[PDB]
Amino acid sequence: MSDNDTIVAQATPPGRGGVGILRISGFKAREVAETVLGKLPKPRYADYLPFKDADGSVLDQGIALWFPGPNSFTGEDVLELQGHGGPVILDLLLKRILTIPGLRIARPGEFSERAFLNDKLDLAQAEAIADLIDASSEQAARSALNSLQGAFSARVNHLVEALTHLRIYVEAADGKIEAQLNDVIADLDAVRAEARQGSLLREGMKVVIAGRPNAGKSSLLNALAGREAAIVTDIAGTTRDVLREHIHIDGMPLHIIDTAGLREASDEVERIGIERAWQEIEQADRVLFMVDGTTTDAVDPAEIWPEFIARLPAKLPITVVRNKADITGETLGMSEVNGHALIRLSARTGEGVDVLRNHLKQSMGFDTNMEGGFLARRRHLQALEQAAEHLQQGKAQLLGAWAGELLAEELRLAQQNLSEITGEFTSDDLLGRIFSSFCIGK
Amino acid sequence: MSDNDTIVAQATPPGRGGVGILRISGFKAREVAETVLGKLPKPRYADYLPFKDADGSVLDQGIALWFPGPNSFTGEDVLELQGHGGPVILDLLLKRILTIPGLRIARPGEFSERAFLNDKLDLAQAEAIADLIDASSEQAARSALNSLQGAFSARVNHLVEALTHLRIYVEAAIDFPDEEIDFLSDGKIEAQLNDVIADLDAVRAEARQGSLLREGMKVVIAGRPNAGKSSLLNALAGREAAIVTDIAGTTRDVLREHIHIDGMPLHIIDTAGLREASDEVERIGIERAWQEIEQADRVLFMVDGTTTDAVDPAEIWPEFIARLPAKLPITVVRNKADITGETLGMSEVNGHALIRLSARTGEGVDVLRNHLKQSMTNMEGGFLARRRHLQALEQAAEHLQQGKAQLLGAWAGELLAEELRLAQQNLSEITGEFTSDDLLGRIFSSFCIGK
Ligand SMILES: Nc1nc2c(ncn2[C@@H]2O[C@H](COP(=O)(O)OP(=O)(O)NP(=O)(O)O)[C@@H](O)[C@H]2O)c(=O)[nH]1
Ligand SMILES: Nc1nc2c(ncn2[C@@H]2O[C@H](COP(=O)(O)OP(=O)(O)NP(=O)(O)O)[C@@H](O)[C@H]2O)c(=O)[nH]1
Repeated sequence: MSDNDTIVAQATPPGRGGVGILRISGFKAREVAETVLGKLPKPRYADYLPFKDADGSVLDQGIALWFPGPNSFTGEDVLELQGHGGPVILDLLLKRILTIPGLRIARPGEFSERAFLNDKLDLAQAEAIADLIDASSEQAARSALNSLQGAFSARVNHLVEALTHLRIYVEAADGKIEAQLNDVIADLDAVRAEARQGSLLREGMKVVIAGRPNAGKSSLLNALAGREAAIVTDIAGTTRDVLREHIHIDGMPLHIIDTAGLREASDEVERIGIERAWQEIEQADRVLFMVDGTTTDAVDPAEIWPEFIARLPAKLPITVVRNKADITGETLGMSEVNGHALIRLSARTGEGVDVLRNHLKQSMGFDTNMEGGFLARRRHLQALEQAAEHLQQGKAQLLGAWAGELLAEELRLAQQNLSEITGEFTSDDLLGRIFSSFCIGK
Repeated sequence: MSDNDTIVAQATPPGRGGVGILRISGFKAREVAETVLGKLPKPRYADYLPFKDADGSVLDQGIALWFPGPNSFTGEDVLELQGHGGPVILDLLLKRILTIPGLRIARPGEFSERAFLNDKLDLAQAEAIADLIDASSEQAARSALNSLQGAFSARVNHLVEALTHLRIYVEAAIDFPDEEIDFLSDGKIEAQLNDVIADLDAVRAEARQGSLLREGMKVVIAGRPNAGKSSLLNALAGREAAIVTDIAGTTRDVLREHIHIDGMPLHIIDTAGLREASDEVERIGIERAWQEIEQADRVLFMVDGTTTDAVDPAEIWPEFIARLPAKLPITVVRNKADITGETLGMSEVNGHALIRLSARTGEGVDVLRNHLKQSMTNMEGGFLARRRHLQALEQAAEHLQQGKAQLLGAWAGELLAEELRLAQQNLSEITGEFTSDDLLGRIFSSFCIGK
């Protein structure tokens, strides 16, 4: 919002606790400090003093900190008033603070917003502030913090400076220059691949368990979860609603999706559930097939049920799992039929769940070989796509038409797209939309 | 566990926030100060420095305040660390802190005790302190029942039982070496020890895979079939979750969704409409929903406006009110107001919320959201609760290791019994208390010692 307008916001999560901290920043911070305290303590001093109400009655007691700019989180004069984790007194204090003219509850991201407006840090580091306050896995949290340290900004600045030097080479105008044009491409491709591996643990992937009713997909999902996830019984059509479960096999996220058994039933609800499952199959990154071993010995996908193979689009990895393999006595392990993985295991007994977990871990591109790395965003991937497209078009134009002006224009556009994440060229609308998603008071 | 113990705890409430506070009070305070920050900043100064680990990496960056006694909250060596309100990062930092020898996690409202008995806090509010401790302790006890609630609370049992059995066969032939019990005193004892160790790893590997905790406060929406439960859940979630139809008992399996409200997390629970079940699936789903109801935290009972104008929850369906736990807060959602036309808003009936809303269109949703946030949830939500279990089980494996190492030397059973007793004492913090008299009773019931 308005930079000149002083703002106040609650920092600590709502509820009750030992300390409820209020953060105020703006040009009215000193006047509000006098109004609520009647004095200005030494900056960066943990002073124990009471809080003063408008009528003069003691509002509360705590720790008051005064941080004159620019040696603060935002660079302006910021008052950090820590009291107690009492929401009622916090409400009264916030009302008193808002009473004074010139104060207003800043919109979410304003604390990051203004700090970004003063060029404290890279723009994408602002989003890096998020994705860490609310994570899902320990590995994801560590990667988000490492990114918050600011390595991605280093890589982006190096790439942009190399692109600027190449653009200069154009303006000023060897083979080594082409070798550099290609090795910068190689390093950018490697960093983009690592980023693709990044943000992969922000959601992991989607795996669809597909099979007929009276199969045990509900049971397999239940065993993977390790709790009582769903209802298991011999009644046909055991599950109708789409079931989603977020789990981590080993330091990695993933969403396992259950579905109703594929059969034609007069039930409208069952038909809707089948429709939902067929909708979700395409979105999923991977699909597994569960078929009873006793029902049919066929392992090729066509024999089991020729309809599903035809219906499912190609280019999607698929695996077949032989549930109830204990009754059949089949050797438990990993095999391949028609080029697709085939596992055997029994849900109720739990045998073969470990091999299923190992297959899920290994099949998806990931491993513990590389640590630290980086966590990226969809917008980052789109910007990388556009930059790579521009670079490829520029190189093709050079090779074929030898158009120096066209190559220079393509290189400049690619550099601008790459710097879009840095925010030098990004418009204010994108910054505002990104900052709005942040929680209030951040 | 003297009053001089240095304790580490979290001050900020659980959930999402921009700042997290960890406070340590005790003799080892300075030790922790040097262990985490690798130095001691200026006292009562807003120093700035990131948090480092043993490997040398950074776990968080924030503000550290060091307050030597007696001018502090508890009048002792107090350390305050402020960083980012991330549950995962907070858990990592707490795990880093706890590894130091002689440290332990604080009990419910221990800092109130420390700051009260040191005369650093006023004396008038004795009753207020008496309640502030009890409420936190009760909430902590209520938690940790979700920590040990799945397959994870299936190996530890095994473990403990195995240990008990071993102890029964190791202590007995130290107290009754005059009966005919054919004790296993031969070397095979160590063999029976090995499996116990091999069992513990399994437990330590059980919680490393599965669900993802998903801290928050539980809310349940329930009523009779076709009462708007699906519509209410879909509206609250903001995305389609369950099918919406007029068929009785459309949904048969419980559904769980997660939603944040201005930094306060909440978990919406959908269950099949309550009624008499003529099907195995329906009856089992009704039982599951009923069982989930008791463990819930907040409950919104469906009251269809079309069905009747009754407002009192007891009159609408007294049996559910009677079956409900007394402490369980209850709210009343008069569904289908848009058709009935009853004015939207917030009201009170016999002290319980009564809210008429239009679920089919979204009328009155903001009122329910306002009531939900205004309702409150102290601490001990999830991660910390399971940290206690992962710590108690942690400081038993080393005792078993050191006890087993003894057997390699002269076979002295007294030291083995001491180590096993210490290990079982540590394990008792998870399941329950196992006094010596219980071991004696099991020995009596297992053998024909008699007299
Ligand atoms: N012993 C054993 N039991 C199994 C095996 N596969 C499935 N079951 C049993 O199948 C029973 C019925 O579960 P059910 O509700 O049909 O699961 P479902 O997944 O809903 N069936 P469907 O996959 O067709 O949807 C469970 O109690 C489970 O123990 C197996 O390999 N071994
Ligand atoms: N006219 C009207 N209908 C409503 C309103 N709120 C909910 N409903 C109806 O309530 C019905 C509830 O049935 P359904 O969607 O199956 O969900 P449910 O309430 O969980 N029923 P069940 O327990 O049988 O699964 C919905 O189909 C919806 O049309 C409302 O405000 N007005």
